Amino acid sequence: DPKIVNIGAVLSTRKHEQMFREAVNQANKRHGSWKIQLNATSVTHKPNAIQMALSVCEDL
Amino acid sequence: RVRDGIGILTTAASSMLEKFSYIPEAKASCYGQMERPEVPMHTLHPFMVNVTWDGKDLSFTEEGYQVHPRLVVIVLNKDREWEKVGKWENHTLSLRHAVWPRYKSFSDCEPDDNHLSIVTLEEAPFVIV
Amino acid sequence: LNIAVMLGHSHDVTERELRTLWGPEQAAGLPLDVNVVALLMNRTDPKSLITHVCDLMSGARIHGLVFGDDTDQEAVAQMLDFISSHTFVPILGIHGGASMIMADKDPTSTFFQFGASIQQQATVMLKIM
Repeated sequence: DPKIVNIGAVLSTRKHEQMFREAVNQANKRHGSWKIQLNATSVTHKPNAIQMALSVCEDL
Repeated sequence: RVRDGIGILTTAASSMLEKFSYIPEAKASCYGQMERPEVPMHTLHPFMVNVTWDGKDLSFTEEGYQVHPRLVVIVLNKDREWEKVGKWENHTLSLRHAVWPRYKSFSDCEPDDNHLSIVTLEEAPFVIV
Repeated sequence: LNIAVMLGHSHDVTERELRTLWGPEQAAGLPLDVNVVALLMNRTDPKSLITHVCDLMSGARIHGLVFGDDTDQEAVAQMLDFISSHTFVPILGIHGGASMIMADKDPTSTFFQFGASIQQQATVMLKIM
């Protein structure tokens, strides 16, 4: 458990958000929980091009 | 280099203004709202090629680099330092050694014992230059 | 015609006015508004770079920027194109990281390096051969 990896993501719609979360949970339901515990965070899209780079940097 | 670049930009702006008196306005705000194409024509992109500056003939290609780079070939010296030999101005190598000096490859290497500096004299039937 | 120059902060990290004093009596003619708004650089990060460029852009109607980075982070060059991708402000780099060539750029942007392509280097190699 002390090791905790932090896979991010950038999806399209908020609903797919939920899907993503459930998916990663399966990746822990089958593989183990000692040196692992993948933790999933994400963000949603923006239209201001440079705002994409700024947001991805600052958040992810 | 800095002075040359500023001169390039100034000359391009002057040529663009001389083509027609319509100065290009800077963008509103990168941090602001979205952007849409609104340039009536390419402001100064076509005004970048075919530009001279007091002999320097920098002529950036369509790919996007200089067509007359200042390239100089260098060779490691006998004291582990980079030397300099030969420029490249228009098209010529303009090499700075008529005969390549046989350089010591290493401090621990076999001696050069297979090179003989032969000599001759110009005669009629023996050697013809 | 107000432009900006970002220095290397390493070799000539002094006398910003000295750079600002280019061509004092007459640089190239100074048609309308030839003035330098050059700033200083430091350890470069994509967040810091984007922040500084966006902040400067919402300034005194900036024009073509000359870049003079001293460090070699390689990918920095690509990032520069990205800015010229989404803000129609021409930009060119001369020294350092924004010197190695990148090849095919986006046809809807302007960014010109000052290095040597692969083909030119190969040609000079074969010539020296």
